[PDB]
Parts: sequence; structure tokens; C-alpha cells
Amino acid sequence: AVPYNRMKLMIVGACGSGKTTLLQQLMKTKKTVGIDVKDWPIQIRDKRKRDLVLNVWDFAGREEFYSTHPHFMTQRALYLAVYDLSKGQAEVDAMKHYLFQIKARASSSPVILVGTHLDVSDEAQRAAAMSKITKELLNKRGFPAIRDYHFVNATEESDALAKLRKTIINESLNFKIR
Amino acid sequence: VPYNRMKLMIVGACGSGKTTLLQQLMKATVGIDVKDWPIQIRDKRKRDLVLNVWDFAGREEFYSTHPHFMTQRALYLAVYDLSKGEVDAMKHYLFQIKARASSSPVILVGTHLDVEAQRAAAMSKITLLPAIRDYHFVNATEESDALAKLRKTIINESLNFKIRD
Ligand SMILES: *CCC(=O)N1CCN(c2nc(OC[C@@H]3CCCN3C)nc3c(F)c(-c4nc(N)cc(C)c4C(F)(F)F)c(Cl)cc23)[C@@H](C)C1
Ligand SMILES: *CCC(=O)N1CCN(c2nc(OC[C@@H]3CCCN3C)nc3c(F)c(-c4nc(N)cc(C)c4C(F)(F)F)c(Cl)cc23)[C@@H](C)C1
Ligand SMILES: Nc1nc2c(ncn2[C@@H]2O[C@H](COP(=O)(O)OP(=O)(O)O)[C@@H](O)[C@H]2O)c(=O)[nH]1
Ligand SMILES: Nc1nc2c(ncn2[C@@H]2O[C@H](COP(=O)(O)OP(=O)(O)O)[C@@H](O)[C@H]2O)c(=O)[nH]1
Ligand SMILES: [Br-]
Ligand SMILES: [Br-]
Ligand SMILES: [Br-]
Ligand SMILES: [F-]
Ligand SMILES: [Mg+2]
Ligand SMILES: [Mg+2]
Repeated sequence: AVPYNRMKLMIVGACGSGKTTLLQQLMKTKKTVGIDVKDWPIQIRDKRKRDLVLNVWDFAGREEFYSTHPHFMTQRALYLAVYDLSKGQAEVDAMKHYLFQIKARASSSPVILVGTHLDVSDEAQRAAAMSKITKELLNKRGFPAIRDYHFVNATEESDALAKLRKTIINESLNFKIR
Repeated sequence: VPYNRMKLMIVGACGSGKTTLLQQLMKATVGIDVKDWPIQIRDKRKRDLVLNVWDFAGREEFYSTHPHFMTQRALYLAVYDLSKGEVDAMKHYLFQIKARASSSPVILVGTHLDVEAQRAAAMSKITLLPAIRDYHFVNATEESDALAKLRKTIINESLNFKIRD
């Protein structure tokens, strides 16, 4: 059983979406874990046999963490689906791949959409993104339960960011209730 | 072109020679930053919340080649230091793996062969015999016949697990 005070947050999205930047800005308070995943083409170029490619997981960090986080590799988590608003509606459409992945591999997990790069976006992009979110993503079959969607500047502190923090707390607790 | 996929989990006590063995076995890497975020703590009125946060890196190609790299169904490499006599500690990992993935296969690997008649005693305890599909004793620091044999064992067990019968 997951410890009463713990659960997982998965930050997913295309490269350049501002995922690492958003996480840096969201976390003002911290507190070992290490995971190296490597691609290993262990059987290739064999004339008769199909190729075999392994994804290999190598773990680092302190033993205490792994004792305190018994289910830390579960797929059941809160997901932040992050995209660059300044890249236009095509980026929201690209996000659908991530959303499908979440719906298939973790059908019960909730999602919060986060559009970064709000400071370098124009209102037409904001309105188009919101329109597409509400007309194509919210409560549509084949997509996970999108509980909220935000538009932020991931590079600095602001009220929108504190709002996202509170949404994250609230949705995590909603998920803990199951 | 069709090709076969599988996940390999390398477990064992710290210092067992896991990273060295994997480096030697392998003759678009992915990096995962996992951090604890105490987003709600120390307020006596409010339930605490500490989030385990995963941030992903690497080339997108990996994710096309391993779409399900987060699955729990995997082959396990249980690595231990033979020179420590560590042999009893490994059992806990097996229990974890046996409980968390009763269907996953296991390959035990004793490193530190160069530094072992005592190592032979380990075999006694193994015969501890999750589905323990093979048992090996190698030196993870250099190429050798036992190492290539373990390579082939890994191939064969990966396919046995993925392919039904
Ligand atoms: C700059 C590199 C970087 O930030 N990342 C982020 C994570 N990531 C990624 N990429 C893809 O797709 C890349 C392209 C787009 C079309 C398909 N592919 C060729 N997919 C990802 C995922 F599907 C996941 C993922 N994987 C599993 N097994 C389950 C779940 C629920 C997910 C999901 F994201 F949805 F949460 C992940 Cl973790 C990451 C993916 C790369 C771009 C590298
Ligand atoms: C040098 C540091 C290093 O390489 N590592 C990797 C191993 N590791 C670690 N340590 C512990 O504590 C010891 C005991 C023995 C049984 C497991 N544990 C309670 N535990 C680890 C784990 F439990 C895991 C693990 N965690 C989860 N959630 C699931 C599963 C299936 C496992 C595992 F694969 F091991 F079975 C892991 Cl991945 C690593 C553990 C550190 C010392 C860091
Ligand atoms: N102006 C601006 N730049 C941002 C914002 N979010 C991220 N970036 C930048 O965009 C690039 C991608 O950020 P990064 O966190 O690496 O995205 P990731 O690949 O999804 O992890 C970096 O140069 C970031 O500094 C934002 O809200 N505004
Ligand atoms: N002599 C010898 N040294 C080994 C062997 N396997 C690993 N080592 C060394 O023992 C240490 C193990 O470190 P590492 O690979 O990080 O162990 P891990 O924490 O279990 O991954 C390193 O200094 C390795 O070079 C082995 O078979 N023989
Ligand atoms: Br905080
Ligand atoms: Br787990
Ligand atoms: Br998966
Ligand atoms: F698969
Ligand atoms: Mg990043
Ligand atoms: Mg290591």
C-alpha cells in the first residue's frame, strides 16, 4: 500500500515544452534517487532472427529512499501534460499522443494540462489553445480525465503558478481518495 | 521491420557491480530525474502531501523503440558480490520481486570472481530455487566467456518471457 502521505507526479510532454523549467519554478522546497535507462541492441544484424532491443534500468541513490517509497515506480500517478503555447494549436494536437499513452497505460490517472510560454504567446494563440482543449480534449472518449488546464510562465514566480501549485495539491488529494 | 522488445531490471545491493556489469555487457540514453516535493507538510490542520516527481530526458527515438518502457513485466538481473560471502541480503530483493511481479523471471549474477572457493558455497544456498531462470558467476570488469554466456542467457530468457511457449 502506498504511504498515506505519498504519491507520484509525472511531468510529461514534448521536448522544449518547459517541463524541467516548470518543475524548477514550482518547487521552492525540497526533501536519494537515481535511474539510468539505456537502450541495448542486444541482438541485431542476425540473418535469420528478428532484432531484440532491451531497455535496461540501472538504479542509484540511498537505500532509505527505496525503503520509504515502496511503490515509487507505479504508473498510477498525477500527470502534468505540458506543452508550449507559443508553438500554436499544432502543439496541443501533439499533446494527444501523451494523453493517449496515459489513457492506455494508466487509465485511472488524472491529468492537468499546462501551457508554458505564456509571456511569449499572443492572445490569439491562448484562445485557440483553450478552444481546442475544451472542444476536443475535455471529457472525450479515449482521453484520460483532464481535471484542469492552466496557462503559465514557467520562468518566474506569479499568481498563476501558485494557483497551479494549489491545483496540484487538490488534485493529488482527490486522487488519494480514489 | 518487426523486432522484439523487452525490459531489463538490474537490482542488487549497492556496490554489487551492477553498473560495471551493464557497461561491459553492452560492449539514445534516457535520463530520469526523480525528486521528492514536500508540497504540503508541517501544517497540523492539513493532510501532508509529499510528491515523487519524475522528469524525463533523452532522445525521442528511444520512446519510439520502447513505447512501454514503464511496464512492470520485465526480466530481472539480481546482482551480488560473491566476495562478501551479501548472499543473504539478495534474498530480500527476490522477495520484493516475487511479490511485486510473481510472473517476472530472474537471473542471479555473482560478480567479483577474480578476488574463490567460498563463492561455490553460494551455489548451495541458491539450490532459493520468483522464477529463478539461471545463475552465473562472472568478473564484470572485462570481457570473458562467462560474460558472453550471460549475454546469451539474457537474450534467451527475454524471448522466453515475451514469446508464449
Ligand atoms: C527533450 C527530451 C524530453 O524532454 N523527453 C520527454 C519525454 N519524451 C517522450 N516522448 C514521447 O514521444 C516522442 C515521439 C513523439 C511521437 C512518439 N515519439 C516518437 N513519448 C513519451 C511517452 F509516451 C512517455 C510515456 N511512456 C509510457 N510508457 C507511459 C506513459 C504514461 C508516458 C507518458 F508520457 F504519457 F506519460 C514518456 Cl514518459 C515520455 C515520452 C521524450 C520526448 C523525451
Ligand atoms: C548504489 C546504489 C544502487 O545501485 N541502488 C540500487 C538498489 N537500491 C535498492 N535498495 C533497496 O533496499 C534494500 C532492500 C532489499 C530488498 C529491496 N530493499 C527493500 N531496495 C531497493 C528496491 F526495493 C528497489 C525496488 N523498488 C521497487 N519499488 C520495486 C522493485 C521491484 C524494486 C526492485 F527491483 F529492486 F526489486 C530498487 Cl529498484 C532498488 C533498491 C539502492 C541501494 C540504490
Ligand atoms: N520565455 C519562456 N521560456 C520558457 C518557458 N518555459 C520554458 N522556457 C524555456 O524553453 C526551453 C525549454 O525549457 P525546458 O524546461 O528545457 O523544456 P523541456 O524540454 O520540456 O524540459 C528553455 O530555454 C526554457 O528556459 C516560459 O514559460 N517562458
Ligand atoms: N574485481 C572486481 N571488481 C568489480 C567487479 N564488479 C564490479 N567491480 C567494482 O566494484 C565497484 C562496483 O561499483 P558499481 O558498478 O557502481 O556497483 P553498483 O552500485 O552495484 O552498480 C566498482 O569499483 C567496480 O569496478 C568484479 O566482478 N570484480
Ligand atoms: Br513548494
Ligand atoms: Br513499484
Ligand atoms: Br508502459
Ligand atoms: F511491449
Ligand atoms: Mg527537460
Ligand atoms: Mg551504479
